[PDB]
Amino acid sequence: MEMEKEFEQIDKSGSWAAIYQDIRHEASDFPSRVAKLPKNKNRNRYRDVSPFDHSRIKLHQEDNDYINASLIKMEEAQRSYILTQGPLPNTVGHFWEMVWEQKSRGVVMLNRVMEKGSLKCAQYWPQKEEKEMIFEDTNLKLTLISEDIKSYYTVRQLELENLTTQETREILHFHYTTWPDFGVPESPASFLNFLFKVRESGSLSPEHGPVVVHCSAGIGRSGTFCLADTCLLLMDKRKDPSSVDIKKVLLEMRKFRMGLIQTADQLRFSYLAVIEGAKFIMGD
Ligand SMILES: COCCNC1CCN(C(C)=O)CC1
Ligand SMILES: COCCNC1CCN(C(C)=O)CC1
Repeated sequence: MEMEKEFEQIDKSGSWAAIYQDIRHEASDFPSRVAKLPKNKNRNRYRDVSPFDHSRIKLHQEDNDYINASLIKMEEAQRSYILTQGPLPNTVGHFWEMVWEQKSRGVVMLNRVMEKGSLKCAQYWPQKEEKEMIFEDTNLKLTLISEDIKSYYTVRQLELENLTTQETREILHFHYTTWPDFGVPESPASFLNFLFKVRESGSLSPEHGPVVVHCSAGIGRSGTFCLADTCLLLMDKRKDPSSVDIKKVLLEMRKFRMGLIQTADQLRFSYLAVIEGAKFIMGD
């Protein structure tokens, strides 16, 4: 079925939970043996969210190459994403090592450091120009260059220096700051505006390594971001845009990381975002 009318049909019939449970039942199951080794326990935020072995990002280190991060490679859309958990106190150096080694231009953050009164990720970037951060375990230096605070999101320019080689690179930090502590946003307008700002920066384009996107577990809000981006790109590429099937795209993405889209409300919100976005791209 088309999307917008499939959408109203699920709303009128109140069957979002059943649609979402079907997706959960059909999703891929691949091994995640490296994530479950005892030496990696303090590298995982949640015991039930792990990268598959076949798609995990490897650190360029011979001691321990493990990070909780996955490469999502979308062949028809010609887009790749790295989805990862929010960094832990003992993985902030690994996180920036990954950004460096994978040649990423941008980092997309969809959570606040504290939500619901609890810490959802480490404070992993500097908050003042004159107070830079050094990660001694991976030999990297990180400096805040500029910060632009807007009503729904903040964009930061950061300098990452490999202290071994003295090479430097400019990294863009796109921070969506207004996702509610509970539930999903009422309108997708600010989330779509944010997606378009990431696109306009070059951070999603083939002349760079894959964008790094995270929330707390790296599967819920993060899954919504890449699902909406890929569906909109496919609607632009194909002769028949109504052929794009958001459930089929989501199951394809779940071949590369488990659990993408965590609730039926997140699934409905993803539909809403793609539907509204497809009108702005053109003219209705
Ligand atoms: C004087 O301490 C400088 C610490 N630089 C960074 C600060 C952020 N870090 C954590 C674990 O939160 C990792 C080390
Ligand atoms: C039955 O018609 C459904 C049309 N789907 C539309 C077709 C045009 N689209 C775009 C993005 O050009 C969005 C999807």
